[PDB]
Amino acid sequence: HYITYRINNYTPDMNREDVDYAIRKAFQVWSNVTPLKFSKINTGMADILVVFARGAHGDDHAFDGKGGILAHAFGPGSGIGGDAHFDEDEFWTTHSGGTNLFLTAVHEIGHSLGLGHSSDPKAVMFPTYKYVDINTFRLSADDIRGIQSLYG
Ligand SMILES: [Co+2]
Repeated sequence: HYITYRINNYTPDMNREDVDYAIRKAFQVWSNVTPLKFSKINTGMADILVVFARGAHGDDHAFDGKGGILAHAFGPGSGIGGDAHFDEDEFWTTHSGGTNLFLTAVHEIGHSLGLGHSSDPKAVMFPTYKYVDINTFRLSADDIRGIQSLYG
């Protein structure tokens, strides 16, 4: 099978350069341990979507503001399957600031691939908001094998 991604979201209080690499790296930190492939399409979204919205987007799944669900992407599949949801009213920040655009992008992208919602406590896959140094920003814990093997 073939895989494809497409990003198109830019929130305030954060340079477009941070978000660009934030998500762009999310595909690497994940693909680092996955049989999947790589296909950066310039035009033509695919099973994997990425868009930021504020609460109820007319016909979407509203979440909340700063504090609640900063971003939660449902499992993969058709259409919605593999869609990213980033709270607009939220407060995005660098790898140091609270809402880690990088780490978050990896957590949301994971749920829209084949991740549960916990795996391990130390792992960065846990359902929580934490900021880690981009220098060491990378997959860890046993989860690293739960993505490459994909069993349960
Ligand atoms: Co989550």
